[PDB]
Amino acid sequence: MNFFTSPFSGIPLDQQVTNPNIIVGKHSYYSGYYHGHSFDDCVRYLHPERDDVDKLVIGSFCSIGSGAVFMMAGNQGHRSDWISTFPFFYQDNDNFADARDGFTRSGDTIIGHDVWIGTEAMIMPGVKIGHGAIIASRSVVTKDVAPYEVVGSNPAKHIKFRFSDVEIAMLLEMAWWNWPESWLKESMQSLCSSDIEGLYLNWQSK
Amino acid sequence: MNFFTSPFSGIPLDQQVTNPNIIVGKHSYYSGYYHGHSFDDCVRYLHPERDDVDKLVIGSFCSIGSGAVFMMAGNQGHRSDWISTFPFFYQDNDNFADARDGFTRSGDTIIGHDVWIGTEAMIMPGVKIGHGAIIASRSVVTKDVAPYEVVGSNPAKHIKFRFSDVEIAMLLEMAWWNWPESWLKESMQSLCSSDIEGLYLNWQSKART
Amino acid sequence: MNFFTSPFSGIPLDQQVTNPNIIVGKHSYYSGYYHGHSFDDCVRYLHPERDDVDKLVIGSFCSIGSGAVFMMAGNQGHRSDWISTFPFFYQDNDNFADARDGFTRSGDTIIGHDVWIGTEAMIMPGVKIGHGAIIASRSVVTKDVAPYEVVGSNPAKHIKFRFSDVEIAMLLEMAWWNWPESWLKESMQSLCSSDIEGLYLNWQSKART
Ligand SMILES: [Cl-]
Ligand SMILES: [Cl-]
Repeated sequence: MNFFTSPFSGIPLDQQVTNPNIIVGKHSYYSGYYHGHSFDDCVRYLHPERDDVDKLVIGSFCSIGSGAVFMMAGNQGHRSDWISTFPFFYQDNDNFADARDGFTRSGDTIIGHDVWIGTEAMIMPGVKIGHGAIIASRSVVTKDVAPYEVVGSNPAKHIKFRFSDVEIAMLLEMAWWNWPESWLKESMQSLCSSDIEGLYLNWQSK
Repeated sequence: MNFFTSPFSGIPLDQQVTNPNIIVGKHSYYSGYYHGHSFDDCVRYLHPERDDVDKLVIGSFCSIGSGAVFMMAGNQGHRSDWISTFPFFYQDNDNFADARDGFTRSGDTIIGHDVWIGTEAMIMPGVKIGHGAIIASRSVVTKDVAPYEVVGSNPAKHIKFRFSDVEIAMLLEMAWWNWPESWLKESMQSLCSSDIEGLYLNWQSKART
Repeated sequence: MNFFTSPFSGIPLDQQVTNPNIIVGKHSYYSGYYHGHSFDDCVRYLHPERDDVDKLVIGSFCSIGSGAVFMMAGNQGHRSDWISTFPFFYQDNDNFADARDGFTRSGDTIIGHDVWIGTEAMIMPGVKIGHGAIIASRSVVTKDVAPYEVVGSNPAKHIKFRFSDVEIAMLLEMAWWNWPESWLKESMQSLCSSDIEGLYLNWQSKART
């Protein structure tokens, strides 16, 4: 009936991602009890058979909320710049035999490290989301998001940056997500804190 | 249960619609794999047997994405201009005996030809969407949309027009969705192009004589 | 296995809430045929066993549309002011021992009386909504809403006040939702009307000193 056993269940991406065209880092998870399905069906219209289509890549340590949507397959065959958006080429009717293929790639959808995707946000094809970003709930993300940026609304718009500029530089330098597991245990208390200038030296001195 | 067998499955509306108050043109289709239900349950609160309610009318060659919503039954009995929006008339309670019917109709929801309605868009009661319009995904459409206009956001607002004013007028005179099917089969390459000028000249030489 | 019988079936909240941390007033009803589930699953991430968590309080005579969402559990353990939004504390992996709890409560979500919550609206944690308010369909409510204020969009913003300042203060003072049943029953016509001042003057004469 329901993939998730409880509303607070958070199952890792790699544990449930079966689509070969979906690339997830470890520890990233999706908690979708309230929509009933595994992460595969958050990723819409991604052919598992082909290697010419746009791919979805998600980094490590991401948190994805229930009913988030990753729209793939570009324009789905609709060319708004042609006379008609109706996709003749893909409809079965002999009257449509001379139709042209309106499908166009958008590029891959790139989801960086440590990014928080709010429940029921929708990510449009070919969006790039930088490290440490926050997509508010119900956002409709139509443009790239810069690292540690917070966006929300429909369409998604700049709300704020999580940290100061020199602080974002510091975090993208050490890139804590790339560290070995034995190392993470030790800086955990600094990670669960605001002391950005602080942890910048424990990585630097070592 | 999923009505559709694959995400790319798109069934013509006239194959799945059962509600006598839903009127759909040829070739229009709904691809609702990701919301499970067939197109009927896209049309919310439409009494299927009464003949005195707002109807949903959809033209031909329309593309409707998954979980699109068409809100019917007007204000559903809720009067914001009355002291309370609670619909006393429609709740079973002997103390609500002298309530008044707050139900108000909005008029038909009319979607024209060659309209693209994005996934999970919500159309409010009484909205008219003209030919060739595009409703971005997740739009909440609260007022009418002109021909060949693109709108999005919540509430939906103008994004752009697909073509120049002259070209829009040209397309509406041609009304290719109404052409004989032989003309449509012959024009299929032009229709999958931006060449309005050429196709309009080709139509005139066929239809002006 | 839908919980509601027809699209028009609105079931009183007090007849379908099991979470001890959801408290509902009389006559308030949820109308959720098009999302299938009972009202409990509208209220998300609300621990039902604990009493140190944010609670949901809903006045009487509220109308709640299908698939409305009430976000509880505050920030869910994600602290945007910490270096990482990833909730180490709640991740069960062995590496994450010296993790710290990032959960922060938002305070109770409070819905006054006579509130109309449009379908598929989402109320954020800790939000208070005053009596007589209207939340438009698909609203994302991030801020408090005043009595008899109409809001909508994502995030929700002021649209209008339903009535004048005088009329609103009259309504908050007379508090018709708290009236004995017999007063409610005999005022049913006035309530299905816009004559606040007239009702106010009657309420004064029946209730003063
Ligand atoms: Cl929205
Ligand atoms: Cl939605």
